[PDB]
Amino acid sequence: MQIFVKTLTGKTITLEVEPSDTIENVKAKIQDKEGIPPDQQRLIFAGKQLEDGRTLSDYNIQKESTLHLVLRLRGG
Amino acid sequence: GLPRRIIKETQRLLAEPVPGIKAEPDESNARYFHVVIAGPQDSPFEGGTFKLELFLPEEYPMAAPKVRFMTKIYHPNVDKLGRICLDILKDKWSPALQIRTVLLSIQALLSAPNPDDPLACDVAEQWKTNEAQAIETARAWTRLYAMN
Repeated sequence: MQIFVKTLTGKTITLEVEPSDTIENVKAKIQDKEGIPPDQQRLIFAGKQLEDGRTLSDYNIQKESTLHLVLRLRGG
Repeated sequence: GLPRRIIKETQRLLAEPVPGIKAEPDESNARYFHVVIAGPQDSPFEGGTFKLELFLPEEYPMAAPKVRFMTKIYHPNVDKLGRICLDILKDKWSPALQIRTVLLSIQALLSAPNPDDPLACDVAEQWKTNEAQAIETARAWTRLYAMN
């Protein structure tokens, strides 16, 4: 499948993945292509925090969906 | 002298919005912006139309934008009169950051509270005493104050 990211400071990037991939894997892919370490990232889907060892499936994420991102330290 | 970076923040959120979030500028002031967070799916606050108001200071975008939570809400990180206790509104601000990420990180605050660093400590001790109770109480306060 492919899905997207569109929140940072004037950039889009894209994500090519399967429906049972974990969010800890998705984070690794964002560190692989925007450099941000996996503990700093928090990803959000429709006013919702994406928990690290859950999946696309567990949030019901699908083809062409758009995530956004906030950065911290504690938490996942 | 009116700074451009101010109206930009509006012209962007009009061109390109954040799902769960509706907002409005003011004809009277480009430094003051009006916002409703549609409450989160499968939350104690699900159904709430939480209003808030936002200010862009003379330092912006070298330092933070301030925000007041104008609908009543019962939660670990909000002071007795609507002051939103979130660090991002203070700490390590930069020009990379937008009125876009501020509204997304408060959408996050509704969707995911922190009871490990609270400021409403009576609510944190409710959430440690029984989560489901804190859930009922947050729902009872949503239905009484937030549904308009």
